[PDB]
Amino acid sequence: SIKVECVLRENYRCGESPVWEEASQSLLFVDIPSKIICRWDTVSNQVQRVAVDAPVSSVALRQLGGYVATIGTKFCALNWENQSVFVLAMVDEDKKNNRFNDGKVDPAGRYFAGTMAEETAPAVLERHQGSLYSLFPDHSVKKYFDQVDISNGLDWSLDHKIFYYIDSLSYTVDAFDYDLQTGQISNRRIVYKMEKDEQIPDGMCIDAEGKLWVACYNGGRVIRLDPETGKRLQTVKLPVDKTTSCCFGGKDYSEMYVTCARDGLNAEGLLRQPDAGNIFKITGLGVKGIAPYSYAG
Ligand SMILES: [Ca+2]
Repeated sequence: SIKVECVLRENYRCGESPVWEEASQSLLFVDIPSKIICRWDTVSNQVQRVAVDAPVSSVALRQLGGYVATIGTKFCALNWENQSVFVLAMVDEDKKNNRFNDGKVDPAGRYFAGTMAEETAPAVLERHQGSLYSLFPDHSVKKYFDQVDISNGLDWSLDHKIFYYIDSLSYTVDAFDYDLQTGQISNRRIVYKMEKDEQIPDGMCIDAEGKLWVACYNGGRVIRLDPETGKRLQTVKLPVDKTTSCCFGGKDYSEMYVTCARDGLNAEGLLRQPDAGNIFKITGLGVKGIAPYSYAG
């Protein structure tokens, strides 16, 4: 029996980048325009926040300790004890109004993250201004490809030979051959085409059977896809339309956490979606995900 439950009611403006930290039994995430990195201890049920000085679009675990995040167009390191945040590297220095969007750590500890032009409204922005980058463990930055509208959801196959990637405004999930030892990619192809009512593909995670779960922004749902066949396997709807991302968490990665937004909703929309901006948990899916990788620098 699938169960969808609103488990944290903090009314974020745009919750994003959920990441499960098993060591602390906490959910890490960001609220982008609110310029906070959040850590929700699911045991004490208490949320701690680190304020930052620009929109923060993603957060990831740092292997050596603490966290890393994408703030503005900067990869940054966070020490939680002192709330110290410092720049590791900067990208898009020749772009006037870009920011990072979604990011995630690859199986070799590289922090992949892509950028976008800054929006004036959801999906209203200068086109093709972003690029996909990765921050290597030695703190150097690799630039992969440009002409990205809105860099979004991403993950890697379990055999670590394929990289899955969403540019939201292409309305497709794409795949690349990916080399674990070097972090190179190539041979880009479409592996799923979004249907009209699935709206905008946003965040994404892989499950333990190699299927992809995609949060559908404006679509009020997550969908499960088979990248090998190009077919949707499952849909699970939520009572909020602006579902932004998803990850697996809890014991044995058997629960799914879903972030969502209230930004962009009109007065009627807010009333119809009282839990807009909150964190949801989905149980009873019948698959487990995998642990996130930690950044190795
Ligand atoms: Ca996103």
